[PDB]
Amino acid sequence: RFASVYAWNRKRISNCVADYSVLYNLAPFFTFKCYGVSPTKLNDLCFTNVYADSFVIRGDEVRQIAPGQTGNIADYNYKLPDDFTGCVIAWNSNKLDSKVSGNYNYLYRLFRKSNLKPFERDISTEIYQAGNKPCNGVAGFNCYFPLRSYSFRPTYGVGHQPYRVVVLSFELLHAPATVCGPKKSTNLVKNKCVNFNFNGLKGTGVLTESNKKFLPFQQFGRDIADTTDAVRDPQTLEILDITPC
Amino acid sequence: KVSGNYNYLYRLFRKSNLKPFERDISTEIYQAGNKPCNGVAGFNCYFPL
Amino acid sequence: QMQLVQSGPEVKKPGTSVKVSCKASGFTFTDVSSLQWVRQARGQRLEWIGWTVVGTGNTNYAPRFQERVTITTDKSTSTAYMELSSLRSEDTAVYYCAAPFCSETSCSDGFDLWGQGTKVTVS
Amino acid sequence: EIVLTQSPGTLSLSPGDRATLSCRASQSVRISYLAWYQQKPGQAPRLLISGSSSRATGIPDRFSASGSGTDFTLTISRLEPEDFAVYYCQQYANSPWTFGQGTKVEV
Amino acid sequence: QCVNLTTRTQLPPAYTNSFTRGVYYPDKVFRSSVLHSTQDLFLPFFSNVTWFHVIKRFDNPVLPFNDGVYFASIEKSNIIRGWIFGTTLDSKTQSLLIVNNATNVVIKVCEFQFCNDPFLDHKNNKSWMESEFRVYSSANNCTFEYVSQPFLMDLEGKQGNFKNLREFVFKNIDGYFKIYSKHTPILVREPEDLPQGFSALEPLVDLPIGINITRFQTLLA
Ligand SMILES: *[C@@H]1O[C@H](CO)[C@@H](O[C@@H]2O[C@H](CO)[C@@H](O)[C@H](O)[C@H]2NC(C)=O)[C@H](O)[C@H]1NC(C)=O
Ligand SMILES: *[C@@H]1O[C@H](CO)[C@@H](O)[C@H](O)[C@H]1NC(C)=O
Ligand SMILES: *[C@@H]1O[C@H](CO)[C@@H](O)[C@H](O)[C@H]1NC(C)=O
Repeated sequence: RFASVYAWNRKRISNCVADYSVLYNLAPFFTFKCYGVSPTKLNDLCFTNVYADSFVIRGDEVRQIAPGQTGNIADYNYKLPDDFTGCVIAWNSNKLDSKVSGNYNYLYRLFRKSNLKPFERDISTEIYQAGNKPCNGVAGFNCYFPLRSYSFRPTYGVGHQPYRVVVLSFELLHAPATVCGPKKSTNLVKNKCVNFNFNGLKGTGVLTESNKKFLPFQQFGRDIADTTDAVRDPQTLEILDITPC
Repeated sequence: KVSGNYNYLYRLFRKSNLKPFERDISTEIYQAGNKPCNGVAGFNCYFPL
Repeated sequence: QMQLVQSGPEVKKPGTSVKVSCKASGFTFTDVSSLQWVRQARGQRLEWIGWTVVGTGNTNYAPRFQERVTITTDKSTSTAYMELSSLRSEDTAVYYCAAPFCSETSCSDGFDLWGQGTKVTVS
Repeated sequence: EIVLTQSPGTLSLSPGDRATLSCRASQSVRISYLAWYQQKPGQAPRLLISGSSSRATGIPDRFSASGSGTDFTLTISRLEPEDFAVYYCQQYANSPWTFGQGTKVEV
Repeated sequence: QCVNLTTRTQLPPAYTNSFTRGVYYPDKVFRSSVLHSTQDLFLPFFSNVTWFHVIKRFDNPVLPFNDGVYFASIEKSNIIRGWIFGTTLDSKTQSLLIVNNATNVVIKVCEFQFCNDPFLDHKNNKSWMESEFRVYSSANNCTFEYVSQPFLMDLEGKQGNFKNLREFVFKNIDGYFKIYSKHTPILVREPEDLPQGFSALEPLVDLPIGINITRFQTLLA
């Protein structure tokens, strides 16, 4: 169940680890174009807040959600900002959304007095005053509903298949971040010279097994000269003293 | 160009960085995922231009 | 110019199906403009066959015009295919398709354009 | 299901004279959805006044629409030689139009 | 909802000394059998303290907050059920609220509509519940709400042989606020004051509210 294009539902996700590898294995996922960052480097950025919009659009107007574009359904119901950050995920769904008897569960607006700002959830069922004189009450001459409904049939080919599209836009370092991707954990070498990056500690020196008694939240190890001489290895409670050979 | 000049290109995908003043000229097919996407671009395989 | 083109007079027989097409040069059916059809006899009172909207798909017809007459709107060609069935001897008249110039900008509360129609006679 | 009454049915006036017509509808009263049309004998019809408040392109200044009640009045400044056609007044808000017999002006 | 209980039976102040309380770990990273000189903000040793009581008797006066403050209190049932921290506290600016009333800890940064004499514990005749859940009616815009899982808490009201003693202390650095709390059990010291001794502490919470706070008022019932 997804919301309509104009009545799009926004779900906010924060304070977790965002893994895109378990999401990239989707079968009908073909539409993918990211602008802010390279898609391969999505796992090494920390995000203040993440919200997603889910809505169903026709097969012909799939790319109308792309930033900087205009159209009948992309100018009156939902649109992306020109400086759109991130990228959307779209996949064809002609086995569930499409109905044999015709799917009429969504509405699209084609009539409007003016345009709407991108990232707007404001919509109404106000009639379109097409005629010069004011139109109120019931429909008369030049008085029509600004919105029209989908007409989805399985006999339709490309250009009419419904697409389930999720839009992943987010802020970039506007606050203490909440969502970060998975971080690289490249093995561990002991009793041998190695460069290390243990949670932001940079240096050189062989890593040896040590048995000092730390405390529940004691990570670093500081010596007399105020230099690191012990580190608590991430993903483990092990403590290793850093000394040359 | 008003109609659009699509003769100027740039790269976005490379396996690793490059030394100063280094060229690349040519563009091989890039495989991004573990599975070898031989042939043409698509799933986990793209055109780096 | 703002003109409407249509086929010439036609002669037919009862018990068949008639398809009438009229185009507009310099005018388009767009999304807001809605056209209508009238039948004009030999100096007799007009009758409203029906009006349809190309975009919204609104269908309205006269009470006696809901079983033998149909209007199908084509946006690509901006035309109104008029389908008539079980035609009788009272259909010998001139059919007109009329639409006002209302294309996303402005329009009045009346019908502006008027084609020459088709002089259709059924024996 | 609309009954339209137009008066006078026939006009016998000298050419170039001012003329007045009135009409009424048996359906619900609408003040902004009345239009006046003219159809030539053997030629395509042309609109005269749309909405009873303004004219269209090419409409002469003679045609003027007025009326506060159900009756709508159309005034013509002078009996222009090529304006001698048959008049019709039509509503828009009510049921599908049942066009009246038609008021035709002639010498 | 609240009731204008009033009837303030105020008593003259008494004296107290903060002997050696409130030494915490600035950054606990394995210094072993050494002497280290650090620079932070703390309680100056032997800092003076003004004393008041509540026993019938009930005092909930108003005291301004000023750039890092120690407060202390003695019970066995956590009778006091709230602490406001703001700058005007008249339903016009966001104010911090720390509650440890029944079972769980509550922190909220919102423009509360504080009652004149708010309470949460009044119920006939000696047993109490969480009646009058909210002492505020104004909530225009506030996001900093959290519900912290129970710490070592108290059950049932006990009078005599005091065994629970809570001290709070308030650090503020240009928006970065920090709260240090010691809820000390097993203290056999009934009559007068805080125990004399030493005990390592840990900052209960660091928090960037970034708001202006200069006043408060005690909420016990
Ligand atoms: C936080 O609020 C207090 C109000 O209690 C501000 O104190 C004011 O400081 C100005 C400085 O000139 C004085 O004129 C006012 O009289 C003070 N207010 C009161 C009630 O005495 C304080 O300045 C605020 N914090 C900041 C950083 O501005
Ligand atoms: C006390 O009374 C005043 C007015 O007399 C009222 O504004 C206030 O809300 C009351 N407070 C309580 C706690 O009932
Ligand atoms: C500190 O408190 C004592 C009483 O406890 C008082 O005599 C003294 O004046 C106070 N000093 C300051 C600086 O407030």
